[PDB]
Amino acid sequence: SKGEELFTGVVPILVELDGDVNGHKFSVRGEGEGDATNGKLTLKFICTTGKLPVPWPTLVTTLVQCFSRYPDHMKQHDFFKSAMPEGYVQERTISFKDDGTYKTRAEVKFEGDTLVNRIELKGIDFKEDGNILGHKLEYNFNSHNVYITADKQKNGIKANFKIRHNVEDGSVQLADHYQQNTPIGDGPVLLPDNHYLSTQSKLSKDPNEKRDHMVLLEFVTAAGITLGMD
Amino acid sequence: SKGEELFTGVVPILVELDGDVNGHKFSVRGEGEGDATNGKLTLKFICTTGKLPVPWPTLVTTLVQCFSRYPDHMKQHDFFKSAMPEGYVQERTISFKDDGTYKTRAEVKFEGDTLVNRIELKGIDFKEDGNILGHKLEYNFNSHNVYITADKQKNGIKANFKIRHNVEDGSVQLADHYQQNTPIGDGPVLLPDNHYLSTQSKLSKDPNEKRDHMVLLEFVTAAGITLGMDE
Repeated sequence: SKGEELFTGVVPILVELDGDVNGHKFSVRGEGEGDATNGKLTLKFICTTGKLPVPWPTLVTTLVQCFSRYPDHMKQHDFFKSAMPEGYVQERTISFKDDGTYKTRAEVKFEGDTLVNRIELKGIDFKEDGNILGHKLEYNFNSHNVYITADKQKNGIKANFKIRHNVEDGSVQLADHYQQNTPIGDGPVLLPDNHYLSTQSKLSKDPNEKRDHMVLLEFVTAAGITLGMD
Repeated sequence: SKGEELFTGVVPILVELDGDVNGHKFSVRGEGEGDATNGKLTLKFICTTGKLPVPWPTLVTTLVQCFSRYPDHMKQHDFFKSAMPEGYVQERTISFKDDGTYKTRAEVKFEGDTLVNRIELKGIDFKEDGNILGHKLEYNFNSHNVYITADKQKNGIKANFKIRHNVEDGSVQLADHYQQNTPIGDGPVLLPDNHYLSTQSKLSKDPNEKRDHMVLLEFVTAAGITLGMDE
């Protein structure tokens, strides 16, 4: 298509969101650039009314699928770029389990040289105790909290946490871990008070490696214990 | 309690795993280095007996929490470094829902200068049609598929997908997404055969930005259609 030719290079992006969640009105502005040749987006978003009343992760999918990399044998299936530069409307209903709902209406157009995503958002029926208005969602997507407790009868520690592996069909494969650590030597060990480990893992592959392999990068920090009149 | 002193610098890591899942024996070796000062690990793992009979993401938790960064006011709660260099035994039971069960016994200790994680794993009761032995697990944790289908009545598409936001207490906040796109223009558009966009996002913060903000990095690739008959 001809609209495809507008994404041959790097295209500046402007996002403008105006939202209203349970009466709390807010606005977001974002700026950055997209590179459909590699399917890469870089964006910075700013709340321009003060503090966001909902967590940032719940707004990621609302804040430009025309920057997807379509492999060559699929270029004829790229609805998104084919609609440019006049653009497309994008409507969504986002239903949070046991909580409120976002309704979403964006226009994704070209304004001059710039790809613009201009959104209205309306969230209703959110629970003030819930995970959204109560601000309980982790910020990085892959952050798992591993809650550690001491077990003085065993001279060690215990933990139990859930990993929910993404399944290729959009399903999830739950993995329920029960952990038990005990010292190998008979010297003294620090048994802890209740805290947790915030863990992040990034998996990747080395394309120059013939063997079945995993390249893993991990960031782990302990949390859950604050200062107490120090 | 003098064990934290062994983790002040960068420490070479050796990981060795002997496994048996539904009678398939395998072995993994892992090499790399850990930096407890920053809570950082970089490791490369190689299946040394051919192909791995399970998805790599199911082995990650099995394959060294003594490299976590304990803030200064908590160093008194660091069991893992405290048990060093004799080390600790780590036993787990991993229960895959509607599927089998891993049991793991590892010994994490210092052999010479190197921190060695030495595991024995046993998995029983796995379904051959299941997500594990059937290798249906995404490799990257933040990879989501946005499933796309044509809606020719409105001259556009329609998409559907789920996002599972992690909650601080360890549960998950599910978000069902129902998407509809139509063109603004009057010109002609491509209507697609069913496919999906494979989407990944990384979120971060500018420490020097005083306003409430989000810095976002995204990688999206259409997939789910294959080359036809040709060469």
